[PDB]
Amino acid sequence: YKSRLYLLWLEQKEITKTETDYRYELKLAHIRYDGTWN
Amino acid sequence: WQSYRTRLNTLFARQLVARATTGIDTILSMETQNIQEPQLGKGFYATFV
Repeated sequence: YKSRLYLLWLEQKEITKTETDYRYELKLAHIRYDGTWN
Repeated sequence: WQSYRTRLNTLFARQLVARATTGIDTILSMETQNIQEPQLGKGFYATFV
Protein backbone atom coordinates (compact mmCIF):
# COMPACT_ATOMS: atom_id res chain seq x y z
CA TYR A 1 0.00 0.00 0.00
CA LYS A 2 1.53 3.24 -1.17
CA SER A 3 4.63 1.20 -2.04
CA ARG A 4 5.03 0.07 1.53
CA LEU A 5 4.95 -3.48 2.64
CA TYR A 6 2.22 -4.24 5.09
CA LEU A 7 1.04 -7.47 6.56
CA LEU A 8 -2.62 -8.05 7.05
CA TRP A 9 -3.92 -10.92 9.14
CA LEU A 10 -6.80 -12.41 11.09
CA GLU A 11 -6.69 -13.52 14.69
CA GLN A 12 -9.17 -15.49 16.81
CA LYS A 13 -9.74 -14.98 20.53
CA GLU A 14 -11.38 -17.63 22.70
CA ILE A 15 -14.03 -16.11 24.94
CA THR A 16 -16.45 -17.52 27.46
CA LYS A 17 -20.04 -16.62 26.79
CA THR A 18 -21.55 -21.36 29.94
CA GLU A 19 -20.53 -21.77 26.26
CA THR A 20 -17.42 -20.93 24.21
CA ASP A 21 -17.34 -18.53 21.28
CA TYR A 22 -14.76 -16.46 19.47
CA ARG A 23 -13.86 -12.92 18.76
CA TYR A 24 -12.36 -11.97 15.44
CA GLU A 25 -9.87 -9.18 14.95
CA LEU A 26 -7.93 -7.94 12.00
CA LYS A 27 -4.44 -6.61 12.35
CA LEU A 28 -2.23 -4.59 10.05
CA ALA A 29 1.47 -3.76 10.35
CA HIS A 30 4.28 -2.32 8.26
CA ILE A 31 7.92 -1.88 7.63
CA ARG A 32 9.46 1.45 8.62
CA TYR A 33 12.29 3.18 6.77
CA ASP A 34 14.99 1.83 9.04
CA GLY A 35 13.91 -1.75 8.35
CA THR A 36 12.16 -2.18 11.68
CA TRP A 37 8.44 -2.75 11.96
CA ASN A 38 5.71 -0.66 13.50
CA TRP B 1 -8.78 31.45 13.37
CA GLN B 2 -11.21 34.13 12.39
CA SER B 3 -11.15 33.79 8.56
CA TYR B 4 -7.70 32.26 8.49
CA ARG B 5 -6.83 28.58 8.16
CA THR B 6 -3.50 27.40 9.50
CA ARG B 7 -2.18 24.08 8.31
CA LEU B 8 -1.14 21.92 11.23
CA ASN B 9 -0.21 18.57 9.76
CA THR B 10 1.41 17.31 6.64
CA LEU B 11 1.00 14.50 4.18
CA PHE B 12 4.47 14.99 2.86
CA ALA B 13 5.85 11.93 4.54
CA ARG B 14 2.93 9.86 3.36
CA GLN B 15 3.95 10.58 -0.20
CA LEU B 16 7.64 10.44 0.56
CA VAL B 17 7.29 6.79 1.27
CA ALA B 18 6.79 6.10 -2.39
CA ARG B 19 9.60 8.45 -3.44
CA ALA B 20 11.86 6.77 -0.93
CA THR B 21 11.67 3.46 -2.73
CA THR B 22 14.50 4.53 -4.99
CA GLY B 23 16.69 5.66 -2.06
CA ILE B 24 18.18 8.93 -0.82
CA ASP B 25 19.04 10.15 -4.19
CA THR B 26 15.34 10.73 -4.86
CA ILE B 27 14.46 11.76 -1.34
CA LEU B 28 16.71 14.74 -1.40
CA SER B 29 15.92 15.72 -4.98
CA MET B 30 14.40 19.08 -5.78
CA GLU B 31 11.44 17.36 -7.33
CA THR B 32 10.63 15.64 -4.04
CA GLN B 33 10.67 19.04 -2.37
CA ASN B 34 7.86 20.19 -4.67
CA ILE B 35 5.32 17.70 -3.32
CA GLN B 36 1.84 19.12 -3.05
CA GLU B 37 -0.74 18.84 -0.32
CA PRO B 38 -4.56 19.38 -0.38
CA GLN B 39 -6.11 22.73 0.33
CA LEU B 40 -7.49 23.59 3.72
CA GLY B 41 -11.21 23.16 3.45
CA LYS B 42 -13.56 24.84 1.02
CA GLY B 43 -11.98 27.63 -0.91
CA PHE B 44 -9.97 28.21 -4.04
CA TYR B 45 -6.66 29.31 -5.38
CA ALA B 46 -6.22 32.48 -7.32
CA THR B 47 -3.40 34.58 -8.56
CA PHE B 48 -3.72 38.25 -7.95
CA VAL B 49 -1.37 40.03 -10.20
